[PDB]
Amino acid sequence: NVEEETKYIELMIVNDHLMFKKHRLSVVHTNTYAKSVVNMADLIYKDQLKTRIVLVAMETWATDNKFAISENPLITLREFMKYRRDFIKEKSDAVHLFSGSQFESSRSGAAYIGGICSLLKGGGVNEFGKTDLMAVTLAQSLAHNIGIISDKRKLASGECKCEDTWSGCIMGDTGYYLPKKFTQCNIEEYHDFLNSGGGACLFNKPSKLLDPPECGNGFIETGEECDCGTPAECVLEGAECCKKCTLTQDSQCSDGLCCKKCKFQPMGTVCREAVNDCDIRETCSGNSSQCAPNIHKMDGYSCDGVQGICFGGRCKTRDRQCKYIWGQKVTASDKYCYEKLNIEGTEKGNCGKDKDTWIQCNKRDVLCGYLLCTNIGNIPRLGELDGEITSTLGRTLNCSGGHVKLEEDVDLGYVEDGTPCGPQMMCLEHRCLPVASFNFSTCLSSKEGTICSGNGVCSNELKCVCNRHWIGSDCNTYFPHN
Amino acid sequence: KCPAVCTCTKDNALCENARSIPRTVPPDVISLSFVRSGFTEISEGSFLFTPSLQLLLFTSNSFDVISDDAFIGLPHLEYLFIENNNIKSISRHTFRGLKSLIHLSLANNNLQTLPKDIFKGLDSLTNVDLRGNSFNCDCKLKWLVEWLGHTNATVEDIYCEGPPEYKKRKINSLSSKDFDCIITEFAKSQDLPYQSLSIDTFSYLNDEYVVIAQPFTGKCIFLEWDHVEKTFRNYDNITGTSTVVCKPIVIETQLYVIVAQLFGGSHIYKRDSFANKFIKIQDIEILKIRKPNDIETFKIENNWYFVVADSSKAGFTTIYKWNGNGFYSHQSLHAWYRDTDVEYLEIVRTPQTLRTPHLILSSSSQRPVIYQWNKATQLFTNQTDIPNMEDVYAVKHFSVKGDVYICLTRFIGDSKVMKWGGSSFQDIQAMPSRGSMVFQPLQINNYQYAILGSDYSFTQVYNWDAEKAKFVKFQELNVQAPRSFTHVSINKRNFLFASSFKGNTQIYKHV
Ligand SMILES: *[C@@H]1O[C@H](CO)[C@@H](O)[C@H](O)[C@H]1NC(C)=O
Ligand SMILES: *[C@@H]1O[C@H](CO)[C@@H](O)[C@H](O)[C@H]1NC(C)=O
Ligand SMILES: *[C@@H]1O[C@H](CO)[C@@H](O)[C@H](O)[C@H]1NC(C)=O
Ligand SMILES: *[C@@H]1O[C@H](CO)[C@@H](O)[C@H](O)[C@H]1NC(C)=O
Ligand SMILES: *[C@@H]1O[C@H](CO)[C@@H](O)[C@H](O)[C@H]1NC(C)=O
Ligand SMILES: [Ca+2]
Ligand SMILES: [Ca+2]
Ligand SMILES: [Ca+2]
Ligand SMILES: [Ca+2]
Repeated sequence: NVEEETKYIELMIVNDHLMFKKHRLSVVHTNTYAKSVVNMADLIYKDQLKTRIVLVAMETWATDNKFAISENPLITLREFMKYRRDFIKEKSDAVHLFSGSQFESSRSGAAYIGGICSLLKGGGVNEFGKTDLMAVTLAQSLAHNIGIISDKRKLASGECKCEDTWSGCIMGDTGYYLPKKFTQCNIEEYHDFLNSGGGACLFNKPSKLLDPPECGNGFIETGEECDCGTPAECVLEGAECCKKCTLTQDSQCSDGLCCKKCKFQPMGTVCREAVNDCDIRETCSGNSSQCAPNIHKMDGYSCDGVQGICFGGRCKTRDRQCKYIWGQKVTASDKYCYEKLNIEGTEKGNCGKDKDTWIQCNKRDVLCGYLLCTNIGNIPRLGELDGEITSTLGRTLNCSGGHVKLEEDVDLGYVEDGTPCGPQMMCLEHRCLPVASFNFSTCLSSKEGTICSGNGVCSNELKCVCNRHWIGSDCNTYFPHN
Repeated sequence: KCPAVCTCTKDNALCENARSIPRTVPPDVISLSFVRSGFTEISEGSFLFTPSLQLLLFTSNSFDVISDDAFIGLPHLEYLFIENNNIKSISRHTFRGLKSLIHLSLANNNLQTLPKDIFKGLDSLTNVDLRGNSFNCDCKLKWLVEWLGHTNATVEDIYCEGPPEYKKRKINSLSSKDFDCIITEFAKSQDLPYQSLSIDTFSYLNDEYVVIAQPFTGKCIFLEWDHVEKTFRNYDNITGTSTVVCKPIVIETQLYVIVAQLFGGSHIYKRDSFANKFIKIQDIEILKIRKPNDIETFKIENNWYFVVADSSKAGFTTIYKWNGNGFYSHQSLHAWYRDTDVEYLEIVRTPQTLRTPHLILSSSSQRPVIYQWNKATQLFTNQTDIPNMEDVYAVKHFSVKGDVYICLTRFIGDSKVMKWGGSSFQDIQAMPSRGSMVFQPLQINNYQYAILGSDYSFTQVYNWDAEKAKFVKFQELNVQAPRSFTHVSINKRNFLFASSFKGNTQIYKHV
């Protein structure tokens, strides 16, 4: 499935000016030092999350800083991602900043949750430290991106605990004695995130690294035709196929989901099933040993009936957002709860806060206001609770809400942008706007009123995925083939 | 016929680059010389095929061993010149059977010793040359001093090249009186079957106790001295889930223990003389102190304090003050820093003449900081960095000849020793740190020691050299991942406790 596959984090490292000064203005020292950090973070990820951290790109600010580094990591993070948006043009699953400075917060770094594969959220920031220490810093930073958050609800309840009494666990507060392991709860969160449609860009396996070719690395580099892994694990897959990084007499490939006993899997074979109604299944090309790059439906497709709309392969519903913040047992409130409280614009329901005063929601922009849930608890799964939890009461409906702050600017407890508020309408900055307001791109279509000639689905790469027996970039040509 | 490696006349043979002592030297030769030879050993009876030798010369060779009876079977040998060679070992009976020997030279071989009775039975000796060697003047050389005093043979003045207190001393001028044969060492007392992080000692009601922090179990293990069985028993225990430090404070005969924990928070315990137990009387808040790593105690003008280094960011290094009933916050230092260790110092600031209280903080990827005590505001200020030092783990101070020094510890790279000179610290020496976590100075019986721990290799013990004004290699210990070294003094008996992070904590005896 999607959790038994080996994942790959295509990572880019940016070294700021202070990091450059720490290694005595040396480019080669900065590179090897960062590679050490990445490699050790990789060895952590490889063992437990079944995921590789592969360095694919790097640059170092040798002259001076591109922007002002803040003692606040969250402030620094945002300015870095702005730099990433406007100045970084190399491709990566995530871009992380290595700062030579030291932050004035409780954490040694900061990173957006569920951020990977994104241009604005796909990154994190990490402060300087010893090689082993910064590796842990990168691990917990990439953890947030990869969807791993220390569920405070299960932590407080005792549902999830670190069994390591001494070294502790990665998502915990770091001291001199460094952690080495994720909790089982962290693993499930990671599995849930992938099953939720996240981490789509993580299934492309890198080939040529930034280092000299190494036979027995699990990567097909320059000169070598294949690379099974380690001689121990090569026995499982690739033993008969690959000998000293060279294809045998009767072999087209070595290992992979589309490789069967040193031979290619025929075209049309399912190698990765859709994890949800936002995803597109992947079939073997027949010409490659690896399964096709994990793609999904573009932003705009509906999910959970008409209750949700796909964004980055994930379904944005008020129901899921409530489960995301307060727990799986929590469900979204009835629409009647919104239709009454949000219009008031009180503390118990509103469309935002403007200078000590709440905004009274409009009657159309009611589904884009204060988030309302049922059977709520008293501790969010993530972030900090700012204030108290709102609880409002033929049927009588219990409307519950709450202000959860990840950032000083970002407030969970309001309807997330992109959440449906009606037929072909979504929420944007606490306002119910039509689909045209989001300026979604479109695939090629040779039939009016249909997506991909009504014979295909528009992928997130803006390409048409044709149904069975249909071909062409517009999926209009019919192709009969047993 | 003459061997190929040799040049021969009727009476003489000169051999060069010989790979072994040739057995084919013409048996009528009376003088034989070996120069720049290949062979490394001279075994017994090596010259029996040339029984009429009167003279033998060895020069510019390298020997592993010259064995017993190497020169046996040579009753006419009157001259034996062994000079300008490298010689690893000479044996007691090397010259046995050389009753006719008139002149023996062992000059310029850089010999460090000679075995007792090496010259026994050499009754014809008129001359012995011993110059140009490197004799160590210790107990093993005692026989030579006596021999020099009694021999009729002519022997030139020769000099000790060691030990340092004997260097350039004329050996001919030594007596049996002068041998320093006694000397100290850290001998292994016992190995306690458990792991430990920090070890502390104190005096309670005129008995000496030892506190051991057990990280993995949770225990603060108190040890007590048995004056009849001459060992350490298990006095009492203190439970705390993740203890890092167990610092004892004795205020007016009452014992207090600060227990730093990584989990559940830190607490303060008080020993009860009546109930014969430890009581938990105070709780340090978990939010101000989160990741403690070191506790130090000190006294400034009849006021008691202690400082807790917090290796976390949100947790600030905080000073507490004794106010008769308990300890309370006095001052926070180094906000947002990952402070690893604290050290209390009493140092003279130029041009003052009196020592004033100082604090030193070590933090990750940062320079050590020196705080100065301000009597007016009753808090430490005026911080200054220690230059030349990046990523220092811990600092510890000692005093010799009134001057104040410190020991700077690194994990990798090189540890440093510095002297205080009025305004700042100055470089004295440096030592390679192979996974070092400790560089603890200790003063035992007015001897200044310095123990540099190592996780990768052996723990090195240093001694202070008065002539060199520096630490020198002394004894080499073997402990798994040492975390601390503490000196325990009980009734003229000096013990050395060595904490082990993965192996067994070890107790040493100083004799
Ligand atoms: C692999 O794909 C290329 C097109 O990208 C095609 O030209 C080639 O023939 C294919 N190889 C095989 C063995 O089918
Ligand atoms: C869509 O609208 C936003 C503002 O509403 C604008 O910034 C963006 O450029 C538009 N997209 C396109 C493709 O024009
Ligand atoms: C050395 O002199 C002493 C005089 O006391 C004499 O008895 C002894 O025989 C002499 N021995 C040698 C080897 O010269
Ligand atoms: C203290 O020692 C006793 C026996 O010596 C042992 O049974 C007990 O578990 C120990 N407790 C702690 C906290 O060290
Ligand atoms: C130290 O404190 C004194 C207070 O008299 C002040 O004049 C001086 O500037 C301070 N120096 C530093 C480095 O803080
Ligand atoms: Ca990728
Ligand atoms: Ca390879
Ligand atoms: Ca897919
Ligand atoms: Ca200390």
